[PDB]
Amino acid sequence: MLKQVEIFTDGSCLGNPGPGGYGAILRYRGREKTFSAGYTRTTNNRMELMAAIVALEALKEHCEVILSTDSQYVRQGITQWIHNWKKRGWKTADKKPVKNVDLWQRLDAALGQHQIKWEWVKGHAGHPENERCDELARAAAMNPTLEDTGYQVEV
Amino acid sequence: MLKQVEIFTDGSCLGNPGPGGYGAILRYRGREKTFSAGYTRTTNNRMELMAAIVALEALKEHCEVILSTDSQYVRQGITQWIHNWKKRGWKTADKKPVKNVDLWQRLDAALGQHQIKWEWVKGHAGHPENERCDELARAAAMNPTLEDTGYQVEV
Ligand SMILES: [Zn+2]
Ligand SMILES: [Zn+2]
Repeated sequence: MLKQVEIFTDGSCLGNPGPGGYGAILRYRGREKTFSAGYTRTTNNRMELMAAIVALEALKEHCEVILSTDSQYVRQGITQWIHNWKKRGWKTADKKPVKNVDLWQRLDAALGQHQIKWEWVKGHAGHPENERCDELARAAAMNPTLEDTGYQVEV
Repeated sequence: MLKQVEIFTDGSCLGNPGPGGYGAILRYRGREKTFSAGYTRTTNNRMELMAAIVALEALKEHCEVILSTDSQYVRQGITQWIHNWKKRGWKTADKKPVKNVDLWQRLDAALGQHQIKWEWVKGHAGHPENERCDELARAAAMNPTLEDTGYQVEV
């Protein structure tokens, strides 16, 4: 069996678009690693993707990963959109580029390395690791230091 | 003096995108009138715009409108970007069409018809008519009968 790892992710955004941040925890046999960063103009959806991206990309070997997130956007993409995107050349049915394609592909690239068990939590209440990642994400959205270069401004 | 009228608006969407509806209430000196409709695949933000559009377009003369909504998206658009969009011709700084431009332009056309005084409510508790609009909108989302022809599918 592969090294099993727990990943917790969340994102936060003050607007749409607006200052935003992501939070992520990577735990292996008790030891924890935290990821967070804040951006001056982004979306909640993109922060939810970045949190999963940066945690998965930290993995230095093939792993069995339990990925816990309350993002409805990540759930709807993984369970409902990604298959059609793969067989469509990463375009919509109308043959147009998909939104946040830069991050969906980067996330899909990290997914191929590992065996992923997604656990879709209801909210962040109750689970301490999921509350800790919203704290990092919300704190980062309140203190942004970077530019989301991949966000194509729609307003 | 202008006829004063109260208008309450809300939207609901079961996905992003997914089935959705809008709910609006028009009130003229105690008397009350409702508007609502459900769409098969739309977004919550587009339903928030539709709610104010349908209620404002129902007025038959110049009015004083107390327009109450809890929509962050509508509030962001009005209080931040509505002036820049007109000055730029409904384009972004990058010379690209703004998101949901079809509904923002239609709302701007209706808003220019009356003297609008917005009341940004913060929640559903303690706001009966706003709560009704959420109920009207959710009922419509549960019984979609129309297609959001202006929604450009992003997935
Ligand atoms: Zn959360
Ligand atoms: Zn509401």
